[PDB]
This record gives sequence, C-alpha cells and structure tokens, in this order.
Amino acid sequence: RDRRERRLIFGTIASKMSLAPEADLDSLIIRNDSLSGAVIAAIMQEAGLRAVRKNRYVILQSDLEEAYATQVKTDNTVDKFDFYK
Amino acid sequence: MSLPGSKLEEARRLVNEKQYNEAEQVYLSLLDKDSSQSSAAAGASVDDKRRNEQETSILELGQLYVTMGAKDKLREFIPHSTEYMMQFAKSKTVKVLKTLIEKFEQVPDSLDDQIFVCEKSIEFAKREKRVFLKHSLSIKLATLHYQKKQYKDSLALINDLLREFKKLDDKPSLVDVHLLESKVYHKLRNLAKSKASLTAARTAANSIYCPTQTVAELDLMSGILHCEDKDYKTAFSYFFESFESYHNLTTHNSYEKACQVLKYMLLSKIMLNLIDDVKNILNAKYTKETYQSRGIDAMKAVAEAYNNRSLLDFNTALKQYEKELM
Amino acid sequence: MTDRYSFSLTTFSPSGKLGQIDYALTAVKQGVTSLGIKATNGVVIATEKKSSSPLAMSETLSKVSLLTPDIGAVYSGMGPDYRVLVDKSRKVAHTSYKRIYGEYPPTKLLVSEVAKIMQEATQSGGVRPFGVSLLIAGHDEFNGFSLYQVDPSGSYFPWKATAIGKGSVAAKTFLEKRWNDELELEDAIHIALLTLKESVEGEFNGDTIELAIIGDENPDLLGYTGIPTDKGPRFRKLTSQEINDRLEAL
Amino acid sequence: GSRRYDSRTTIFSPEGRLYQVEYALESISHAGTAIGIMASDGIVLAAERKVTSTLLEQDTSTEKLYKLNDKIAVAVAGLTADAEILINTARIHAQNYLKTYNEDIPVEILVRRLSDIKQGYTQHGGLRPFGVSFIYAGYDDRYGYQLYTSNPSGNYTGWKAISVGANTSAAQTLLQMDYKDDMKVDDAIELALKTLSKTTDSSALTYDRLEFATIRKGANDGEVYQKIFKPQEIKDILVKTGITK
Amino acid sequence: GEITFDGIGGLTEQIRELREVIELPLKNPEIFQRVGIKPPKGVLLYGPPGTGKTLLAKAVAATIGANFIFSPASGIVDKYIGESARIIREMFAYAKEHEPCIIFMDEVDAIGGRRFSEGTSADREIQRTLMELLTQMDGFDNLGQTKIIMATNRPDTLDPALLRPGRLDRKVEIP
Amino acid sequence: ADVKGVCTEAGMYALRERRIHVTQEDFELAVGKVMNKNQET
Amino acid sequence: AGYDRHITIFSPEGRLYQVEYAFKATNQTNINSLAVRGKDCTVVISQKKVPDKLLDPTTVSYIFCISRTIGMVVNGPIPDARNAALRAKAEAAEFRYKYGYDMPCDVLAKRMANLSQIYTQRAYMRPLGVILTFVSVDEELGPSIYKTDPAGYYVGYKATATGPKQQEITTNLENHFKKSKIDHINEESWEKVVEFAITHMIDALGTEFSKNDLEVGVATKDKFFTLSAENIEERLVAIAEQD
Repeated sequence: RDRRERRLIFGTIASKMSLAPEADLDSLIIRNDSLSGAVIAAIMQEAGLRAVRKNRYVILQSDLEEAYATQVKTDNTVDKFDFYK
Repeated sequence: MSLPGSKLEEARRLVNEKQYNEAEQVYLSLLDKDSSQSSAAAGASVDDKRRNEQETSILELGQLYVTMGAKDKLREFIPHSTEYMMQFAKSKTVKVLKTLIEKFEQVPDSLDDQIFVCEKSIEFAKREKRVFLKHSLSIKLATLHYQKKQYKDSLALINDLLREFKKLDDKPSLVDVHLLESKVYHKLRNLAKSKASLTAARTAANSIYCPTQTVAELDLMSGILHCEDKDYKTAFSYFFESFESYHNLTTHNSYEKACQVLKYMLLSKIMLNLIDDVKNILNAKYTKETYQSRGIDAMKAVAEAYNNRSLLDFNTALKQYEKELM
Repeated sequence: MTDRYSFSLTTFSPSGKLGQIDYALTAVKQGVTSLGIKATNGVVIATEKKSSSPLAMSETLSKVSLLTPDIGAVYSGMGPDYRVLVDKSRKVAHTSYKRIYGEYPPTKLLVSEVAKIMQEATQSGGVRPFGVSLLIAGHDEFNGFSLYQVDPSGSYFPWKATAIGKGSVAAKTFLEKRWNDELELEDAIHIALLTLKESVEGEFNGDTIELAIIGDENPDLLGYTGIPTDKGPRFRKLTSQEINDRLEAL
Repeated sequence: GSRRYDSRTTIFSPEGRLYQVEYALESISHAGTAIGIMASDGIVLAAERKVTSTLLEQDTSTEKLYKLNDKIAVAVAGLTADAEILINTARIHAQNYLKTYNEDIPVEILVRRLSDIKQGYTQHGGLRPFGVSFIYAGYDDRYGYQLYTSNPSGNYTGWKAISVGANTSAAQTLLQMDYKDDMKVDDAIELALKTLSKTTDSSALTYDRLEFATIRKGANDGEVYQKIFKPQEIKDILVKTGITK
Repeated sequence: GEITFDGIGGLTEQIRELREVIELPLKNPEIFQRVGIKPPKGVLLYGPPGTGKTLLAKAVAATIGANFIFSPASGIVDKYIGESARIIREMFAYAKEHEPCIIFMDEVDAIGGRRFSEGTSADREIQRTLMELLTQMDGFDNLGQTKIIMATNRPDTLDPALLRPGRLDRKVEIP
Repeated sequence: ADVKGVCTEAGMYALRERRIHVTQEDFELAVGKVMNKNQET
Repeated sequence: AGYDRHITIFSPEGRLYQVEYAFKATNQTNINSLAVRGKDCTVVISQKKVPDKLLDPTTVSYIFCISRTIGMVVNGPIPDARNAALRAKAEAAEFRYKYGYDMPCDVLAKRMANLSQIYTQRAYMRPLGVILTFVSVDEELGPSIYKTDPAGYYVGYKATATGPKQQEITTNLENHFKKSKIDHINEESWEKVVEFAITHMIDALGTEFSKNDLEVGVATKDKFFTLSAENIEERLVAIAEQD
C-alpha cells in the first residue's frame, strides 16, 4: 500500500464497528507505514474481537495498541540465520 | 577591496547592515573591477573567477530586486549575460538561466516583466545549438499565461511541446507539462480532459523518479477532481498524503501553498459529513501545523452551523471570512 | 578422512545448471543492502552494519574491509564466507604484486585473482563455493576509477553502479537516474544514504551506517605529516560522526 | 556409506561419451555465441554480448575476446569462470614453446595442449569437465591462416567458417552459402554483420551489444595486426557497411 | 463434554482464553452484532495430542452444552464426484440446524497441509478438500453458530491461507 | 493469437480514455504487455 | 531445503543443516552463563552442574583458562568444548611465539571463526556446536567481551547471556544499562561487580544459588583468575542478608 491507501483501511473498518473518541483515525495513519494491506486489516479485526472479549461495547485505543503488538511479532528467536550476518 | 572574495562579502553585508539600495551600488561596482585575464564576462571587466562569484551574488541580488522594483534592469541583464557563460561552459549557461528565473516567481511579481526576461533568452539560445531545457522553460512560460487568463494561448504552446518530449527530447519534462495541462483544462471546466491527462501524468511519473513536491501536486489534483465528481473519502486520503509531503519540505514549500491545501482538506471532510473529524484535524498541530487563518476559521464555523442545521449561521460565516475564504 | 567426495558437487544437467551456485546466488539476495556508485569523480561505497541482539554493539561490526591500502571491498551474503575469502584475497595482493612488482595491484588483475579462487572451490570436489558477491572498488592512475562485481560463480563483470542484498532491483533503478557521468562526491554520499533510508526505518540513524570513499584521503595517517615522497593511498573510510552529520543535511 | 556418495558419472554412457561431458554441451548452447570466419586477407571474429544495460559498463567488450599471443586470439562461448583457467594455461604453454625452440607456437600445437587437459579433467580426479568451447584465430607461417575449435570432449577440428554457442545451425547454414575465397576483410565484416542480424530478432542491434575483433595483415606489419574493436569502433563499421542492424 | 472446564484445572491459561473466544459468541451472538464486529471464525489447537489437548477440546463444548462432533479428515476422502463436496457441506448445514455446535476436524494434513510441493501425484484430492474449506470461510457463507476447530501436531505445517484471519483468527498454543 | 490481443488491448486503452480512435502510441504499449504474457510460465 | 547431510552442497535457504543444528544443540547440560564488564574489570559467572556424588565438585568445569589474560567459556557438549579448548590454547601460545605479543580476544575469535567456516566447507571434518564467549580486560581494547556463535559468525558485545534463560538475564542487563546510560557497570571493583551479577542472575533464573552451583572467573588488566569455593561464598553471604 501507498500512504493514502493505508488511510482508507482505517476509515472503512472503523465505520463497521465501535470506536472510542480516545481513538483517532488521524493517529493511526501516522503510526502505521511500511506494512502490507493484509496485515493492517488483520489488526483492525483483532482489536474489535479483543474489545468485546474484554466485555465492552467500545473499541478503545488501548485494545488497538495491544492487537498491533500482537500481529507484528510471532518470532522471538535471535542469534541465528546466517546469510546476512 | 581589490580582491574578488572580500568584495563578495562586502556587497552582501551591505544589504543586511542597512538596505538594499546601498548594496546595489557595491554590486554594480563588482562588475567594473577585478580581473586581468580570460574572456569578457561583465561588460566592464574581463574575468573568469569574479564572474563565477558574480553568479551566486547576482542570484541573491535578484531576489531582493523583485522587492526593490529595480528588477527591470536585471530582466534585461540576464539575457545579455548568457553569452558570458557560453564562453565558460554550455552546461553552466543552461543551469544558471533556469535558477535565476525560478527565484523571481517564488517572490510575488507582475507578469509583464517576467515574460520579458524569458523571451529573449529562448530566441537567443536557438541560434547556437542549445535547445536543452529551453522547452522546460516554455512550460514555465505556459504558467505565467495560465495565471494571466490566457489559457487558450497556453494550450497552443503546450500541444507542440508534448510531441517533442514524446520522441525527440527528454522524458522527465513530460510529467510536468501533463500536470500543467491538467490545471489548464480544469479552469476551462473541462473535467473530462483534466482527469484523462492526470491519468497519463501518473503513468509517466512512475517510470522515473519525480521530485518530492511534484508527487504531492499529483496527489492534489487527484483529490480535487474527486470533490467535483464526488468521492470525498478518496480525496481526503490524497489531501492527507499531499499535506504530509508539504510539511516535510518545510520552508522549501511556500507558506501560502500549504494553507490552500489545508483549506481544501477541511472542506472535503464537512461534505463527507464527518464534522467531528474536522475538529480532530484542527485540535492536532501536526495535522494543521498551527496554520490558522480566516479561511481555517470558516471551516470550524461551517461544521458547527451544519450540526445546528441553522441556515442563518452559514450566511454569517460566509460573508465575514469571505476575502480569505473564497 | 579424505578421498570420499572426489566427484564434484556441482554437476550438469541438460539445463546446464550447477546446483551449488544457484542456491548460493539466493544467499546474496538475503544479505543486507550494500551498494557501490562510481561517480566518475571518485568511487563511494555504503552498507548497513546492524545489530542482531540488543546487547550486540555495531562498532565491532564492519562490512567494509580494506583489501589493500587503496582497494576496498563490500559484500552481501554470508559473513564467514566473506572473511575467509578476504584473507586469501589479501594474501595474493600482498605477496604477488608488492614484492614481485613492488607496487599495489591493478584492480582488474586482482578481480581476476579473486574470481579464480571462487571458480576453483567449485571445480575441486569435496568443497563448495563461497556464498557472497563482492564489489571491489579501486583507483589507479592507469585505469582511472573502477568498480567490478565478482559473483559466487567466479564470473565477473564491471558495473557503473549496482546494488546487492535486499531491495536490489528498486535501489539500482532510482540510482541510475540520480547517477550522472559527472557527479559531485557530496551529492553521491547523499544518494547512498537516501537509498538505505528507503530499505530501513525505525533503526536508521547515521551511527549504524558505514560509508567509505575512494578519492579524498588523509596524508597525515600515511606518514606524510612531514615532507612527502608522494601523496599515497586514496581510500579513506568515514567515521560515524561524519556520516550522521551529513544525514541531517540529507 | 560415503563410498556410495560418489556420483560415478565421469564414466562412460553407452552412447560412446561420458554423461557429464554430453550434459555440459547443453550448457554451452545456453550461453553466448562466438562466430569465426577465416578470410583470405584476415580472420573476422564476432560475438554477441550477453547482458547489456546501463548498470553494466557498456564500454568494455573484452569480456570474452582475449588475445593469447601477438598473432593468436580466442573467442569464448560458455561461462567466464570455466574459460579463465584454460586461458592462463594456454598463455604459459605459448611461453614454454617460445623459450624452448626459439619460435612462436603453431595454432594446432597450442590447441592440442588445451584439449588434452579438458579430457584430463574427467580422466583424473573424477572432477567435472569445462563448459567452454573456443574458436581460435591465428596465423602461422606454414599453413597461412588457421581457424579451429575445441570442445570439452577434447575433439578438435579446423573449419573455414563455424559458429559455437547458441544458434550454431542457423548461422552455419548461411555461412556455407555466401562463402568465397576472394573475400577481403571488409567483405567478410559485411557478411558477418548480415548473419548476426538474421539470428537476432530485433528492432535494431547496437554497437555496445557486440564484441568484435579482426586479425588482418595490416599496413604496419607483414605479420598480422590484431585489431580489437570497442563499442565506438563497432559504431563506425556499422555505418560503413550501411547495415544498420 | 466428557469433563467440565474447571475439573481439568492446571491448564488454566488455555482454559481462560478458549473460554472467552468460543463460549461468548455462541451464547451471546448479540454483543458481537451490536459492536458491529464479526463473531470469531476458527480456533486452532496445536501441540502433541494428549498434553491435555483432547481435554481442552472436549471441555469447551461441555459448558456451552454444544455437541462435540469428531470428524475423521481421511473419510472426508471419497473417490466419487462431489462426495467430497457433499460431506463438508452437510456438516456445516447440520451445525446451523443443531446449534450451537463444535465441528472438530482432527488433522489438517490429510485434507489440508502444504504437501510435497502442491503438484499432482494424487495431491489434488487433498487440494479439492482444502479449497472447499477456504471457499466457505472467505465467501458469502460464514461461521456463526458453526465453530470449526483445527488440530495439528505443529502449526507451521498449515497453508498460509489458513494462517490468515478470516479462517483462523484465534491460534492457541498448548505448552 | 498475440496479434489479436494487440488490437483488443489497444482498443481497451482508448475505451478507458473514452476514445473510438486509437493512436500508434497505445498500440506500442499494448504490444509490450502482450510480450510479457508469453514470458509467463 | 538442501541435503547437507549427504553431500556438502548449499541450501536455497542460505543456511545448512550443519549450521542450523549447531545453533540449537548448545544446551543439554542445563547451563546458563552471563558475562558483564565492569568499568575496569570483566566478570563471568556460570552455572556449575555437579549432578552426582561420584564426581569431585571442582573437576567439573566449563570455564577454561586459555591464556594468562584471556578466558573462554564454552557453551556446548563437553567433547566439543575440549576440542575447541585444545585448539584455542595452541593458537594463543603460537601467536605469542611468532608475533611476540600475547593473544587478544578478537584475534582468537577470528582464527576459530575461520576454522569453523572451513569445516563446514569440508566434507572430511564435522564442524562443532560451540558458542565461545571470550573475555578479558585487554590492554588496548579496554574491557572486552567478544562472543562467537556456530556458523563462524562472531561479534562484540556490551554484555551477553547464554543458555535457555538468556532472555530472562537480558531484560535485567538492559534495565541497568539504560538507567545508568552507559554500556558498562559504573562500579570499578571486581568484588562489587561480581556481587551485582549474582543479584541479577538469582532474579532471572529464579533460584538462589550456592557456591557449588556457581563457578566464577574474573578478568582484570594483565591477569585472569578463577574464584574458589570460599571466595564465591563471601559474595553470596551478603546477598543473603540484605533484602
């Protein structure tokens, strides 16, 4: 995605579901650059599931942070993979 | 005095200590003096090195000149001084010529005087073999006509240039003329043509590297056609991307330029009927840059007036903010 | 013990392929972004030197090696492969040109030596090639300024400007436009910084970027603080502070 | 174990020639072309340059054309790597002969050492063969002009026009037809430039996408003067033939 | 289920985060509708079988009062036209009729997985089976009172389509 | 078959720009696309 | 991938079976080590695994004294650790004989790195699964920690940790080094550095440790020495009587 493309995803998925006044779309565009469109849509889905599971009726900025941290990482193994070291 | 360097420093500082008017007597003095070798290159001194420093000095001088109103002697002087540089380097002549013309229009100016520098220059070049980027300058020459409200004339000039770029001359020159041609069409309210030409402009842009500001101008037009043919959501997104680019350029993007794009950015959101997001764009100073104007005041008053659904409230804002706003 | 693997470990097929090489070429792509520009007004090399652990220092990691005082090299691929081949490359440069012929080697002739080692470790059984590609940049009065790539294949070619490692295709492209025949060394340092900025962000600062130049030098380190016999070597590698300072004016 | 991790492929096929050798030939036919024309007042060599682009240095076209001697030069079809090892050994063999007998190496004598090593490479060690064919261009003062070819099979022949690398069939067919023995250098070049055109399919063929050399009698020698063309010299001859391709 | 969900206790973390993903949309589809987010789709159990793996799967079903439905993946391998289509569909149709229900699909490397290289050797039977799973999930059809649960010895063995959200959003580990 | 592709693509380019006439330039751009199709697999 | 176990060929992956498994198997002895540098000292503390009463508790070692300054901890199987130890000891002495100057850490790292790379290139020797943590207070390089890993990759570190509980130890070192705003310990007396080390180690690995559960090697400028049982006790004693 382009930066302008990124903006749309945030806007479109946030209409379908609850949002917090705390949570700003403006905020999200700045924070998320250099990612595939597939990853951003994932995070947005994740945050909405998490918020409801946390037994609320709103998506807070807090769930969105937590969902972001979750989706970007899944690997925590270091000091290996020689072909670039 | 009696050294090029010392007299460079002096002439420049003469502006700062008091005024330009003192400085100009010094600048004028730089021409008579210094140099006992090489080719004619000030029409009062023969030189190489003095004239070379004179280029950067003339370049300062000319900015201040537009303020002074003394521009008129310089508008003639630059075309006389082209040949000084042909007897140096051809590349230098081409180069210098483009930068001096760029400085004068970065300051507000009357057209009549601008037309006049360029005109001599392009005719004179032709005689030798220098045709390289006198065509780029003809694209600039369109631009003064565009503001003048000679679109019809710009159109005739632009059409020939398109042909030249497309298999007789340079690939990057093409993008810029397709951009202008889009602004030109748009003013005639030829929405159809303006749009089709941007689509061509973008295909031509991604072939190459196009300067950062140019890319943002592309995004500005795209957003503009989507306010006039709807799809304000898509427009907004482009105005986001364009505004961020203008921010990052700093003061190499004019103050005024950045404000008119913000004015459009607020306006698209109100039509789109997310008014509370108009309040978020204001309340942030990364997304407004603390650009507050009567224009910007108007958009918060209009969002408020919509929420209220009070017709009276719109009429009050419109008239008060008017001069800045429309 | 020896004498169990005396068949080559590249073999052909009717598609003519050499197993080992195709796999090793892939490794180069998976390295870090390293590039070379010949500006025909010097040579500038830049690469990323990067941590692999939070308590790993990067000021104990270099990817820029001197091969001789005035020929420098940069790479993408396997770290170990590069150091071991570099030792052998150093060996021949020093013993066979500076004692025999009394001078520093000509680049192109050193390009022939380094190629021959790599092609040799493929031709001989029981061992594999090196899984790297090197860019060997040097200067001589006789040849001017020069830049070659030597592949894992042991093939070589010269390249006006090139890039290898991650983001190879785009990095070379942007560069080709920004590359002029007559290009100023300061602008050529910016373009390199600019490219590496497009590969990486969120860990891109100037003190993690290592840039070295062929052109400007310091006589005061070559024992010519006093009266010179001659000017001497043209390679001089920047420190971090110089790199960061220019990154601000990028 | 590891006595059964032996490839055992530098042994004969029933086809009368080793596995690896036959397979290697394919590899050659998938790399650059070399064309050798022997004329009655020169020898003309043409080779089409494999990858040409701005990212490469385009002003270099000695990437496959090396002179081994003062009056012997070779053309490569195959890969750079494979080539270099035989080039260096032929160069020394030239110097051993020169030194022992006080005279320059005859073209077949030189060919024959290179070919005995190519065979050797599979005959001792089990190692793999080359992936290079040379077409040799040389003069000797005992037979006039000689133009030969060797392959990693160690079989060599002499020819009056041959092509090796890709598109051997097509080029050879045309060559046999237009061949004459009253041709001059310039008549050959024109001929060469036609053939190359008919095997390459293009809008145009440019001067930097070629590597060219001819070895003519000259006018500074009664010997033979070896002229190694570089892009800008390729550009000139392209005008002279009036064959734009 | 064979056992309740607090009698296997000392798997408590895994109990906790299966309970709030699976039980809550079944019992209360309304909260996910009202927010406007999707109910969850698929949940994955991975790790060796009988680490209390089997326990956790039986146990989530008991508390809902779902039917636990064990499907052998190989049997989904009939060698007739559309039999293979028929079987998957019917489980999905039955999941909505007899709702709430757990459709537990054991091993997703006899009807899915990444294969030898995903060429043709008899790896098209496997390709037809996986394609069916992917088409219903991504499409107009959906999972709401049909929960599907995948089980796999190690999770890295599964097609990356299955690894996308909109197939499997929940991925639980069993240490 | 590729030649038939060049006319239907030249026309698609014209169609996108809302033209019934197609220049030489669109036709060149179409052929380049067609060449890329033969290179695949 | 490739098929590295039957012929010495490459993988398109770039990393081979011999390299990939050498990254793994380096712990099966149930071992954890850390090294920190002081301002002007370097301390190593390492778990000591005396598992029986058939063995003397001080013949079980995992810290080797390679030179008179240089220490090397090997994290790996014990035959591989001694294979590396033997070679390192010769190279250290040979370098002093020929070049007239004792061995520094970085040059030993390099020699061994090159060897490990060659045995991966060979089809006639196996490479080893050893991670070699070389430590000293070098004369020109200051306090030093240089750690090699198997591959033939090596790089210099602030401080380092090894073992399955590497991660636990790391978060404690990070927290200290940010707080203090330097990448070494403000302290400068090897006792207080040893004491500090143990503190962060107890915390990370979650068990209070005895002297027979630890083994200490200390580096100082121009000398290397190992701390004995009594010596370790004196440090431990304070950590048990403060909060």
